[PDB]
Order: sequence, then structure tokens, then C-alpha cells
Amino acid sequence: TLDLICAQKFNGLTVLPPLLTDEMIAQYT
Amino acid sequence: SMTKTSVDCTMYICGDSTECSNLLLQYGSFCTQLKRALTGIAVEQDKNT
Amino acid sequence: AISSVLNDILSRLDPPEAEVQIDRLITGRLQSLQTYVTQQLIRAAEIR
Amino acid sequence: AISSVLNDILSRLDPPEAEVQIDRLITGRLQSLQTYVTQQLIRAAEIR
Amino acid sequence: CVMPLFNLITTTQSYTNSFTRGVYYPDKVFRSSVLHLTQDLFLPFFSNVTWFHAISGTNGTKRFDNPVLPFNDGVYFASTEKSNIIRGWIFGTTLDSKTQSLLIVNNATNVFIKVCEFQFCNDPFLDVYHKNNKSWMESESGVYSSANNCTFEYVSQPFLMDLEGKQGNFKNLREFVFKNIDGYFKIYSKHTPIIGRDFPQGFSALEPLVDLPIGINITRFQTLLALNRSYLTPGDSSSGWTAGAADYYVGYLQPRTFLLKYNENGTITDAVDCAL
Amino acid sequence: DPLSETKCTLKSFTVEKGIYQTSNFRVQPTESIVRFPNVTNLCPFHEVFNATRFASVYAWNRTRISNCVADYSVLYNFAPFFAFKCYGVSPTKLNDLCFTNVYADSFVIKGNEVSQIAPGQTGNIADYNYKLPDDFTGCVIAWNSNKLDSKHSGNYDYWYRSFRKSKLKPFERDISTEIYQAGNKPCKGKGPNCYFPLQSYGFRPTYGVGHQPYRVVVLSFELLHAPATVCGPKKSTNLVKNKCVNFNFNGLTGTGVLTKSNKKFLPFQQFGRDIVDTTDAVRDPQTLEILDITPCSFGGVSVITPGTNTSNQVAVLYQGVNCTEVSVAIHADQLTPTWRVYSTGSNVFQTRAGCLIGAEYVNNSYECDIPIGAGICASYQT
Amino acid sequence: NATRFASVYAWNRTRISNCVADYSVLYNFAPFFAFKCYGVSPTKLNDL
Ligand SMILES: *[C@@H]1O[C@H](CO)[C@@H](O[C@@H]2O[C@H](CO)[C@@H](O)[C@H](O)[C@H]2NC(C)=O)[C@H](O)[C@H]1NC(C)=O
Ligand SMILES: *[C@@H]1O[C@H](CO)[C@@H](O[C@@H]2O[C@H](CO)[C@@H](O)[C@H](O)[C@H]2NC(C)=O)[C@H](O)[C@H]1NC(C)=O
Ligand SMILES: *[C@@H]1O[C@H](CO)[C@@H](O[C@@H]2O[C@H](CO)[C@@H](O)[C@H](O)[C@H]2NC(C)=O)[C@H](O)[C@H]1NC(C)=O
Ligand SMILES: *[C@@H]1O[C@H](CO)[C@@H](O)[C@H](O)[C@H]1NC(C)=O
Ligand SMILES: *[C@@H]1O[C@H](CO)[C@@H](O)[C@H](O)[C@H]1NC(C)=O
Ligand SMILES: *[C@@H]1O[C@H](CO)[C@@H](O)[C@H](O)[C@H]1NC(C)=O
Ligand SMILES: *[C@@H]1O[C@H](CO)[C@@H](O)[C@H](O)[C@H]1NC(C)=O
Ligand SMILES: *[C@@H]1O[C@H](CO)[C@@H](O)[C@H](O)[C@H]1NC(C)=O
Ligand SMILES: *[C@@H]1O[C@H](CO)[C@@H](O)[C@H](O)[C@H]1NC(C)=O
Ligand SMILES: *[C@@H]1O[C@H](CO)[C@@H](O)[C@H](O)[C@H]1NC(C)=O
Ligand SMILES: *[C@@H]1O[C@H](CO)[C@@H](O)[C@H](O)[C@H]1NC(C)=O
Repeated sequence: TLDLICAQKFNGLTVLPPLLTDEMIAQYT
Repeated sequence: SMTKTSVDCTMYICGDSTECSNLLLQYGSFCTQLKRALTGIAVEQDKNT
Repeated sequence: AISSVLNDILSRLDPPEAEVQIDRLITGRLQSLQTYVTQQLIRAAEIR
Repeated sequence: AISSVLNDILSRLDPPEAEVQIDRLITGRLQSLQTYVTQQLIRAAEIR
Repeated sequence: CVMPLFNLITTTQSYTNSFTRGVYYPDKVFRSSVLHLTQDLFLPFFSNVTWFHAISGTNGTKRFDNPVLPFNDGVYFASTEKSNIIRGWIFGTTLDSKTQSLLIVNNATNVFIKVCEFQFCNDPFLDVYHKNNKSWMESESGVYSSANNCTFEYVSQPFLMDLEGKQGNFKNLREFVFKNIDGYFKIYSKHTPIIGRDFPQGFSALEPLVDLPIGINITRFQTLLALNRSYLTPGDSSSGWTAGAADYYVGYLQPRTFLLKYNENGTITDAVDCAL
Repeated sequence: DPLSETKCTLKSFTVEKGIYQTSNFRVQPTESIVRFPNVTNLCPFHEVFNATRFASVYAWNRTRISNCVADYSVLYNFAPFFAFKCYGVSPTKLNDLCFTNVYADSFVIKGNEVSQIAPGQTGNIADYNYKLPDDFTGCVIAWNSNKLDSKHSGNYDYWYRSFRKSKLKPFERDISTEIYQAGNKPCKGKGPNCYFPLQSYGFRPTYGVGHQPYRVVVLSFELLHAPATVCGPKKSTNLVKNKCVNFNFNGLTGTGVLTKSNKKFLPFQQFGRDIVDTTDAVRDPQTLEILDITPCSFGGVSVITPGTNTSNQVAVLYQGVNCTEVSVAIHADQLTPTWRVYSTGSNVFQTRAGCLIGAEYVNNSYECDIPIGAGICASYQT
Repeated sequence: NATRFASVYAWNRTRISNCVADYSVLYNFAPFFAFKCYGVSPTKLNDL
């Protein structure tokens, strides 16, 4: 499994989603 | 792969402060370097996957 | 610096005296950012 | 700083005036430690 | 400053374990579900706290233990009593009129706090007695003879402390923490019911009670006990001053680093003494 | 416009096909609200500064000032202001801050001894009469008082400590009258190696300006945001909620939206912090209400272009933000980058990467051309 | 406590060596109008 996240996003630090979703990775597999 | 992170330098160092941003402008292109490095890391994560 | 809050330093000092504390905070936070980005680059190389 | 010895600075100055030299030494030695650890990380990646 | 002649017993200082008691709230900040590392003046886990008893014997000898004790960095006080024999404290360096001294007293209707150059007696105490056999009330005549050059006064906290009764054991586990930092006399307190008889094992954080900005120099402290003019023990015809049973423990605060656990409601539910 | 911002970011008039993290968007505050307590009684500065008699320097009078509004404009009325040295605070900003406690150390010294009343100073008064802490925050006001502290026959009521065994610690008052001893021989009275520590000032009007009596008051402050107490004369405004505003809660300055909170503060608690020491909640000084504080919406802004030679059309991705909030900020004109892209209704799409404006979402699937994220890609197509 | 002092343009440089420097004597015969110590703490003079 992957508030701290809110505070991290609260001062300039964002997290970018991966281009391929987990559904697409499962499709490739 | 790992988590792709983006950092806003002005928010992190001088959050919504104009005096601090004007002072930070004196340090050159350190923050453009940091942004470029993080962008390269994120693109590399996508390439890895 | 006297405080870690930028608003406090801006509210309690004139720009001449504020600039010293602002520069101290800028140096510290820039060092933190540089350290984070360097560790991220090394970890990204390992992940690659 | 005036000296590279911490005891000398502590013995020849009051804490207000000592703090400046102490901070200079702290910054220098922290930079040295950070440089050493970064080079160690890169060399450890190569050894890995 | 008149004291009836008593067969006073020399104070004997027992020793007991502090377990994990004595944890208070370091600041006014609210935290939820957080493990917080804080360096502050704490009572270390499993240290010795001194133990004293104040009682009136059945043979006429009464143990009236009010010895002068050092304050050091801070003091943790624990009290168990039924008739509120412990009524307050004194604080100061010379404990005379030469230097300003702090005095906290239960007025039985309010709480009195004074900072004055009090002319304390040899063994200051509060005189509780029965006027007209109708009104029980207290007097401060036995504490000090005169007060001059007062700088701080505070009559507040109209609380009778123990009011639920004596269900478990006096329901009066009174824990206090006294600190003197930056000219602030900080008093934290907690009123824990006793599951047992003396010093139950458990954890209870001390919510701050009052931060008096008296700004005076304090290095000594002493407990204040209430003496009642007879008519306390049924079946006793001995016309004389008697004091009820009371026990109090004293520990000394030292600079320790603690890891405190704030739950989802902001209450410190556990603590770890990093140097234990 | 976004294309020009991309051109400036790349420092080139030509832009290749791709997505460029160009700027950062921010929702701007719409109002400024300040919350200050009901306290209205002015602080007794006149009593401290216009006292009939001032204590001696070795017996400096520490007056306690708390639970009042500190209007410093009164100090400008009855003071020539020979010295107005504020250390750690700006004297012009005194009217906007909140001080936990005020200490007024009032005494009388000589004219030339004013410079000795400062942290890190050395001298007879600094070392044996009154010493300030190294980290002292507050102000020092010194003004001449020759017309009220001088006598024709000599004013001997003012005394200063000239000899002492050790230098005075900060905020330490010495009133001992023990005769100073030089050496190891005990002193039983005035004579060899015995001198009285206290010397009378003997102020006279005929003396020079440098020797004229000067009244010095040191205002020591405890600039903490938790206890508040004594603050300046600022008119508190109404409290707004669910709107991004600049809030001034009892001296605590910030920007964000204040919402109703389920957090249950204990009565002594005044504000709440987060695991990383970021302020999560505050208490209203008036209503005693627990308000969650959330910084106004912000994030990255990326520009998707097919290449400046293929087309000048671009799309904008506001990263990690709901399209509703972006549209609301555009309606109220709160977005920091003010080059708003024209919105049609089919031009606005919600990806897990954020709000995309200027690109039409089609139901066909193609090979990725410009990676937007979360399985979403953009392309310049008919 | 010299009877005569040299002129400022002809300042007298006295050499002090091979002795114990007890600075408590200086506090006896001096009103101490100025006691400015640069690079050293005047309170620490008795320990160095
Ligand atoms: C924190 O407070 C909440 C309420 O805000 C407490 O939840 C209550 O728990 C009691 C005891 O089990 C129940 O009777 C109530 O119905 C609960 N209330 C709600 C709204 O769920 C919670 O127990 C408190 N936390 C702790 C550790 O005591
Ligand atoms: C130090 O200054 C304080 C300022 O409050 C003086 O306090 C006086 O206290 C009395 C009550 O005891 C008040 O009624 C007066 O109003 C206060 N004085 C003034 C001038 O307002 C205190 O007396 C001063 N002490 C010395 C030694 O000067
Ligand atoms: C400068 O000061 C020195 C201090 O030593 C003077 O030296 C004198 O030297 C003679 C021998 O030539 C000694 O006997 C004396 O004791 C010294 N003088 C004193 C006052 O102790 C020197 O003369 C001084 N020069 C000037 C121009 O003043
Ligand atoms: C307290 O000291 C006594 C001395 O009699 C000793 O027996 C006891 O073990 C000590 N307690 C603690 C908790 O150290
Ligand atoms: C406080 O009083 C004690 C006892 O006289 C003394 O030793 C100590 O130095 C005093 N502290 C201060 C700060 O004056
Ligand atoms: C105690 O309280 C009474 C009222 O109940 C009040 O009049 C009195 O001043 C207080 N203090 C004493 C008796 O010292
Ligand atoms: C109170 O202050 C006065 C005036 O300075 C002084 O004479 C006296 O000794 C002090 N103490 C008492 C107990 O009156
Ligand atoms: C200073 O002025 C105040 C306000 O008018 C007055 O009450 C006080 O007596 C004055 N003090 C003097 C004249 O010493
Ligand atoms: C201020 O006044 C309001 C009513 O106007 C009251 O509810 C509130 O408790 C007061 N705040 C205080 C006393 O701090
Ligand atoms: C954001 O849009 C999502 C997806 O339609 C919706 O569920 C949610 O309510 C919106 N939230 C806000 C704060 O506008
Ligand atoms: C200074 O004092 C010394 C020691 O007593 C003495 O020898 C010397 O003559 C004095 N110098 C004068 C008075 O100029």
C-alpha cells in the first residue's frame, strides 16, 4: 500500500500520477 | 518505478512572500536546475514502466 | 533566524533587518531542496 | 571564523560574539559531511 | 504565630517509585494521532519520589510533617487525603520579609495566590475551626504576621477540588507540577480517582491549570497543613487540635526528552522516557 | 497567453511538440479578516512613563503590563524620545502585533550611561546595575528628566551600584548593602579595601547634558502567538468561512480558507498543529470556535502544444485540482496566472492528473502522442 | 599610572612579557570611560 500527504501537498510538493494506470499494467501483464 | 514528485521552489522556500521571492531571485538558476532534475526523474519513471 | 515563519519575520521587522533572517531561511531551505533532489537522483539511478 | 578550534572560540568570546564563529564552523563542517556522504552514495552505487 | 504545644514526631522520609506519573502537556498546541518528541522538565520514569505522612495518633502524638524542601528545577506533588489537610504551599529563597515570597492557599471558598514579603512564622499553618459550633471556617492568622510590598495577588478558581466523595479511596489523587521558567510559575494539575489505596499504576497527563507571571526567584518550598480545633474523630473527648490522615509524595523534575502519544482527540495517552 | 509563457520558459521563439511544466496556479484571497479580542481598556503606559517618582537604577522597577490594548501612539505624546532603540522588533510595526506579556523596567541613570542599556554592553551600569539578556526582544526608551529629577542642593535620592563581586546576570536586581571587599581581608566598615557599593548620583540642574538625569524604560515583550493577551489597537473584522482570505488571528498571519472543525480542543489549547508542525487549526478569540485552516488551492500548470509550427493552439493542465474549483476561481478572477483559456463546455475535462482546458475528449483510443497522465494523452488531430 | 604620557603621534609602545597578567589591578585605578575589547572577551582575560 502506498495528514502527511496533505501537508506535503500544502507547501509546493505535489505527486504526479504515472502515465500508465494499474489497469493498463494489468492489461500488459 | 518510484513516485514522481514535483516541487515548486517559490512555494517551498518563500511561500506566497514577495520579499522572499525577490531575495531568492539573487541566487540564480538553482531552482530551474532542481525542477529540470525532478522532471527528468518523472519522465524516467514513465520510461522504466 | 529568529523564527521559521516568514510572515512573523515580515511582520516584526523592517526590510533591512528582515532581509538577514529571510536570507538565512532561504539558504537553509535551498540546502534542504538540493539535498532532496540529489538523493532523488541517486535513488532514481538505482530504480533505473 | 577566527579559529578552527571550538574550544578557542568558546574561551575567547562571549556567547553572542562566539555564536557567529560557531555558526561559520558548523556551516563548513556540515558542508564537508554532506559532500562526503554524497560521494559515498555515488561510490556505493558503483560498487553495487 | 501562636502554636499549641504538641508531641511532634520528627519527619521520616519514605521512598517510593514514581512509575510513569508526572507527565503534563508541554505546550498549548493541539495534536491528533501524533508521536511528538519534546525536551522539557519532566519527572523521569521509575525514579524515587519521597513520601511523607501527616496524621494524628491515637496515643496523643501527632505527626505534623511540614518540612522545608528544595525546589530545584521543578516539583511534582502527589496528595491523597480525605479532609483536605493539604491546603497550599509556600515558595521562596529566604522565607522571610527580606525577600519576596509566593504563597498559595485554599480559602475554602476560593483560591488565594499572593507574592509578598510575608513575615512567615516558624511553621506556618492554616487554622480551621468551628465558630458557634455552627460554621466551620478557616483563617490565615497562623501563616504570616504581616504582608508588605505586595506585587501580585490573585483570588480565583472557585473550585472545591474533591466533590464527588470518597467512593474508591477519597477520590482525591491530586497531582500537581510546579515549574519556574522565564519568570512564569506554571502549575499543571490532574485529579485522578484512586483504584486502590496509594499511588495506583497508570498513565494520566496533567492538563495545565494556571501560568502565573509572578517573575520571582524561588528555590525552596514547603507544604501547608490545616489544623482543626477538635471535633473530628467521633467518640474522642480529648479537647485539642487534631489533623486528619494525609499522604503526600514529592518528586523532582529534571530535563528529559519524552516521546508523547497524542490520540485522535488530542490527549496524551502514553509517553516514552528516552533516557530510561 | 500560455504559449508565450512556454516560449519564455524555454527561452526560444520556437516550441516543439510536447507538454511543458510552465508555471504554477494559485487561488487568490478575496478578503482580509482580523480577529482581535474584546479587550478595550488602554494599557497604563502613562502611569509608568509619567510616574511622580522613579526607582533607582540598582533597584529598577519592573511593572507588569497585561490584559490591555497596547496603543503606542500615547508614548509619542509625553516623550522627547532621546533614545528609541527597538531590538528584535520594528518600532513602526508595534501597533500590529500581539505580545504575550509586557515588562516595563523603569529607572533613572546618567545621560552618558544611556548607551550602556543594551544587550552585550559593558560598563558600571551594565555590569553592576542592570543587564539585558543577549536574546532580548523589545524596546528601550530613554528621555531627559532634568526638570523633575534635579535639585539645587543636589538630588541624592538616586543611587547606582559601582562595585560588585560579580557582574549582574540578565534580569537580576541587586539591593544588597554589603560593603564591597577587595582581596581576602574581611571588611567590618569603611576603610582600607572597603568601599560602599552604592554611590549617590547627586543630580543637579547646573550639571552638563551628559550628566543630567535620564529616565530609561525597557519594554520587554514575549512575542508568542499562543497566549496572545496584549495586542495593538486594530479593529477586528467579521469572520468569513469557506472562502480563501488573509487571516490575522491574534497576530498569527496566514492565508487560507477557514472551515468548521470536528477537532475537540482542550480548554487550554489555542491552536492545532500537524505531524510536520504545520498549523492545522486555530481558535477564534471571540467565539472560541475551532476553525480548520486550509491553504488556498494551488498547483502546477503545464502547457500542451503540438509544436509552434504545426499550430498556435495550446491546452492547459492545472495539476491535481478539480475542474469545479478552477472554474470557480476563474469566475471570481482568483487564479494567479491570468491568461485564462477560453472555455466552451466541451473544452474542460477532468483527468486524475488535473483539470484539462482546451482539449476535446474523444472516445476513440490512439497511440499516445503527448503524455498527460493517468492513461490520458493528447494529440493534434482533425 | 605613568607620570608623563607620550603624545598621540609619538605613542609609547611598552613591551609586557614574562609575567602573570592579573587584570583585576586595572579595575582599581581606572574610571573606565571606554573598555572596548575586540576579538577577546574582557571577562575571559583572566583565563587565557
Ligand atoms: C474521542 O472522542 C470521541 C467522541 O468525539 C469518543 O467516541 C465516543 O466513545 C464513547 C466510549 O466508547 C462512546 O460512548 C461514544 O458514543 C463515542 N462517540 C462517538 C461520536 O463515536 C472517543 O472514544 C474519544 N477517544 C478516546 C480515546 O477516548
Ligand atoms: C513601580 O511602578 C508601579 C506601577 O504600577 C507602582 O505601582 C503602584 O501601585 C499602587 C498600589 O500599590 C497603585 O495604586 C499605583 O497606581 C502604582 N503607581 C503608579 C505611579 O501608578 C509601584 O509603586 C512602583 N514602585 C516604585 C518603587 O516606584
Ligand atoms: C614608555 O613607557 C615605558 C614603560 O616601561 C617607559 O620605560 C621607562 O624605562 C626606564 C628605564 O629606561 C624604567 O626605569 C622606567 O620604570 C620606565 N618608566 C616607567 C614610568 O615605569 C618609557 O620611558 C616610556 N617612554 C615615554 C616616552 O614615555
Ligand atoms: C530509592 O532509594 C531507596 C533507598 O532506600 C532504594 O531502596 C530504592 O530502590 C530506590 N528506588 C528507585 C526506584 O530507584
Ligand atoms: C535566587 O536565590 C538563591 C537563594 O538566595 C540564590 O542563590 C540565587 O542566586 C538567586 N537567583 C537569582 C537569579 O538571583
Ligand atoms: C475567603 O473568602 C471570603 C468569602 O467567602 C472572603 O471574604 C475572604 O476575603 C477570603 N479570604 C480570607 C478569609 O483570607
Ligand atoms: C518595602 O519597601 C520599602 C520602601 O523601599 C522598604 O523600606 C521596606 O524595607 C520594604 N519591606 C517591607 C517589609 O516593608
Ligand atoms: C503624569 O500624567 C498623568 C496623567 O495626567 C498624571 O495622573 C500623573 O500625576 C502625572 N505624573 C507626574 C506629573 O509626575
Ligand atoms: C468576547 O465577547 C463575546 C461576545 O461579544 C463573548 O462571547 C466572548 O467570550 C468574549 N471573548 C473573551 C471574553 O475572550
Ligand atoms: C470534484 O469533481 C468530482 C468529480 O466529478 C466530484 O465528485 C467532486 O464533488 C468535486 N469536488 C469539488 C470540491 O468540487
Ligand atoms: C602611580 O602609582 C604608582 C604605584 O603607587 C606610583 O609608583 C607612581 O608614581 C604613580 N604615578 C603617578 C602618580 O603619576
